Amino acid sequence: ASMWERVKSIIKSSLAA
Amino acid sequence: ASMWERVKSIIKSSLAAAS
Amino acid sequence: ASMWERVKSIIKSSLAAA
Amino acid sequence: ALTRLSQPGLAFLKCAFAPPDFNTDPGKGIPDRFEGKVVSRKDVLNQSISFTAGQDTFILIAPTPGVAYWSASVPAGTFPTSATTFNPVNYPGFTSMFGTTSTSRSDQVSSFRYASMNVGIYPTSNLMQFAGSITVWKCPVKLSTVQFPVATDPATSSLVHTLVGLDGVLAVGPDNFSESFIKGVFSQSACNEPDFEFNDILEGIQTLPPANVSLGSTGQPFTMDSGAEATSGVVGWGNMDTIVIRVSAPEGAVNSAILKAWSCIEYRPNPNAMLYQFGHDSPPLDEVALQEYRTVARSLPVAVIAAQN
Amino acid sequence: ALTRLSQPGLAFLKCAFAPPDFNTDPGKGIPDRFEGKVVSRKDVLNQSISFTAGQDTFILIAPTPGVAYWSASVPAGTFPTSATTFNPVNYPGFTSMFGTTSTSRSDQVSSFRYASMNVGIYPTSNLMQFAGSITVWKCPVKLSTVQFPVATDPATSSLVHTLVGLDGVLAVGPDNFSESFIKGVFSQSACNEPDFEFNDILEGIQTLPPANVSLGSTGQPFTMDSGAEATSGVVGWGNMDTIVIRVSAPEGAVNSAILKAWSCIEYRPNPNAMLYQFGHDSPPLDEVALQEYRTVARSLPVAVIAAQN
Amino acid sequence: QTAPVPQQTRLSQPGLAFLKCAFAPPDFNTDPGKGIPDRFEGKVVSRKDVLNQSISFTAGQDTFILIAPTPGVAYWSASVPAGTFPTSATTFNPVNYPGFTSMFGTTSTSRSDQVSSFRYASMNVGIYPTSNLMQFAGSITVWKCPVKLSTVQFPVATDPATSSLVHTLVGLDGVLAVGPDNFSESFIKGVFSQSACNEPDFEFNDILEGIQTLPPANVSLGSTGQPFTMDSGAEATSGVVGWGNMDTIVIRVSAPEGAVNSAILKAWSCIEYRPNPNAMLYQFGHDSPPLDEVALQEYRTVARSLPVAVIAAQN
RNA sequence: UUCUCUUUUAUCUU
Ligand SMILES: [Ca+2]
Ligand SMILES: [Ca+2]
Ligand SMILES: [Ca+2]
Ligand SMILES: [Ca+2]
Ligand SMILES: [Cl-]
Repeated sequence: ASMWERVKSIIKSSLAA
Repeated sequence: ASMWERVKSIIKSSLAAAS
Repeated sequence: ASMWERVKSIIKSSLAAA
Repeated sequence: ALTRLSQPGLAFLKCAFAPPDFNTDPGKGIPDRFEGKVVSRKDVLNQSISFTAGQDTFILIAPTPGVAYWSASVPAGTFPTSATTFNPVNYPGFTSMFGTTSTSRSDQVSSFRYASMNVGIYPTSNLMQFAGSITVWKCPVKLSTVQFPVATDPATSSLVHTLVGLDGVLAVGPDNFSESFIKGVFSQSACNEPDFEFNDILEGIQTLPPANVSLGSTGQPFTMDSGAEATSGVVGWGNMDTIVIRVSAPEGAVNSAILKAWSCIEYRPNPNAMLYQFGHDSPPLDEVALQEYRTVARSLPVAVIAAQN
Repeated sequence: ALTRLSQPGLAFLKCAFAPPDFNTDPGKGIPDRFEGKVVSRKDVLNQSISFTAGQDTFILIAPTPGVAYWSASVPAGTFPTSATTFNPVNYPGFTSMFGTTSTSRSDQVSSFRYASMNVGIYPTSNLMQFAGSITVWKCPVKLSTVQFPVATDPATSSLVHTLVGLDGVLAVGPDNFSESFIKGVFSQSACNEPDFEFNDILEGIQTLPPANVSLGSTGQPFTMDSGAEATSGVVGWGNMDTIVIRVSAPEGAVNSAILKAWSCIEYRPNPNAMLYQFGHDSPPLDEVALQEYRTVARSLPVAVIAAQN
Repeated sequence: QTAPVPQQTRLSQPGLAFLKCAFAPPDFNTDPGKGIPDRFEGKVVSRKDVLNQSISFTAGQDTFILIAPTPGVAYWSASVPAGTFPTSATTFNPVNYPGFTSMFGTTSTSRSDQVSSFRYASMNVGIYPTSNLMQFAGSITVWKCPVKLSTVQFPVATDPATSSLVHTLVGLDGVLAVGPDNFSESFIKGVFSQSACNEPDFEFNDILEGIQTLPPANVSLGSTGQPFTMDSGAEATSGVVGWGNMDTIVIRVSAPEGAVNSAILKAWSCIEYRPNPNAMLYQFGHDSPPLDEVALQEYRTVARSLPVAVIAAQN
């Protein structure tokens, strides 16, 4: 339940395609 | 020469000209 | 001393960090 | 080759240069850095027009939202004078977006940015009656301001909107397309900026120069009158050059045609607008499309005939 | 990945999306083309606040420098009306930045540009007192102008600042966050432009509509009042969408909470200012960071529960 | 027991030219510049403005010169007692670049007759001392100011009561003190300095009509906030046609008592304008050069690398 | 967060 981590996720999710 | 065809020519001629 | 050479030195000094 | 463009990036380019070649929805947005919620407006006008003989009719397509073009006729062989006033014709549903009062333009949307701006003229007259020519060039018209003092009590300084570069309409630009009327014409305008900046919606503008302002206090060469605030008006000015068209109808010439207008615009919708319901994130960056756009534009002619379109 | 980003680029993305999560302001500038002299300032406001029962309190977070937010309360179940006026709540040291007179705003700095603009609400009420809801949406409010004639002697045409797209505050847009008050909330805003351009500091603005102007002639739905020029004022309008928040308090409910607001702003320091000695160069361009920003931004939800920020 | 709420490489020709016009124009036999290798590639006209001014400085005076992004005007000058800075009592008068009128008419409402908008590519300036070594005395000090052209909103008690809005310059207060980031050195050693785009990109600014003075006519300097005044003079000889996105260079020449400070001042400016089809300039038009990423970043990097200014022996 | 399946639009290519 963190904020920074939801940002670090949308960054490594779009950098995978 | 339609407008879309005059356009697709300049683009593909630009993609191949830059190569 | 020149000014164009001061710029050519900065262009090659940063284009060197690759 | 054209597979290096994102879906929207291609869509974008079609609305930009050839929207008559497609049935509908030519664009889904601008594949630039911006990806906030916007609305893709495909403005299209179909206006049947008859040109008065002996008159050199002048038409502007320039980036006033909702209003396709502005026209006015002047004695053959002459240009607009201080005595000339241009009157807007609007894309279907102007009021349905900008209200009916000069202070309710920002009700539906708050800002915008044009992507495309095309126009075509198709001759409808016969080959025995027609005569004349269609000349075309584009002017770098921007919307600025004029500062001058007024002797009121107390004495004060005013400041109002003034159009710079209108002076380019009083003469046929060196870079231009000119050909027989019957051959019609097609031409489009592009962003006159290194990028797609957003412009705000403008409230209260119905005439330029404004009401209570003397022309050429402005240093504008002629006047712009949108008319009744309840029918038309000036809601903004996009970063697009304006297309100038001169159709010179000689004496006894029967020149008529059908005019079409295209305009892809991204508006920023207000949540209180029903219009908002059709919002979608602007297309993400498509560096290729943005580079092609620039190249293609610089490549194309001022204009071309009807059939070539 | 996280390694392609330069220090400034990573830091930038942090001050922009998750500031509470740090013991210190990561922000060190905007990784864009511009590398001139600037001054990074992270404005943080902390404020114990208690809401009026039987009254819906509206809060705007909007890109006005020095001022955290603007509030106003209205009757429960209603929205702002022409009779409503929002009042500012400054960030610490407003005066030390923009003086105490409406004409000494640009004394320290000349222009600016926002990087981030966050906000959070942390309920402090016990489970036997809290009641109500928290609704949140964002409006594309831009600062434009309105032109209208005035019957003075001689007659003249005025022109003043107007807030466009303000009307969006009178309806909760389909895209929104809405949850029980007790669950609090967190939301951030981002650049509503394809690039980070600088905006000039505005002199003399204390009210909108300004003095001697009727709300009717501006189109704005309600009024903005910063109060005594000696304590607050409007120093400029950034390129960030405005965060709207409706907090509904039932009759007889005790809604207490803490309110926090972040703002990473980059200003152009004046050589004379005592600020200058703190400036540095804007961070160099970071393609990756600028792309992550756009993507992350459009990907994140309107707002989230106060529990996670 | 509370139910959740359901939510729903190398540089190009024009690119290298751009870097030369931008940082070193005295070092070339010709205007290297050919346009801005930025995204934009529309119709433009490249103009290389150059002014050569022979000048003597009032002794016991601190003469202040300003290289500002004002098309057609090289710089603005005014002198105050040595040891002091401009006051409300000061007014700067511009020195026009060659052919100001041939470009912007002779009416305060004729500025946009030739061109509609513009954007500065570079703005350089140099001072050369013609004074004999013994006679001269003093110093030259330079710093740059982020002067932007804004607006001011104030009410006016007329009948009926109204609210005014006029142009006002913000960032001028920075001239009333020597910026920490500065170049200071003996007058005789001369100086050379240049400015750069204070924006992440080269957007076009419009041409402004009717501006002759700032504060404008009928406006008290107290209303604007500006620290001093700007007077362009007769609308038929000069004026303010626009304000580019370039930081403004400030130069303070300190001439002590009995000091003979003579020199030459050159002003280099290359600007890209949008020509009006009707104008006689249109015939020299060419399209902005295509984007050149290399140049657009070398520019940014070089700019931040170069010192505030250097002595004239190294221009 | 994971694949199949039909979807069902939508362009690009002959
Ligand atoms: Ca004019
Ligand atoms: Ca309104
Ligand atoms: Ca821009
Ligand atoms: Ca001041
Ligand atoms: Cl507190």
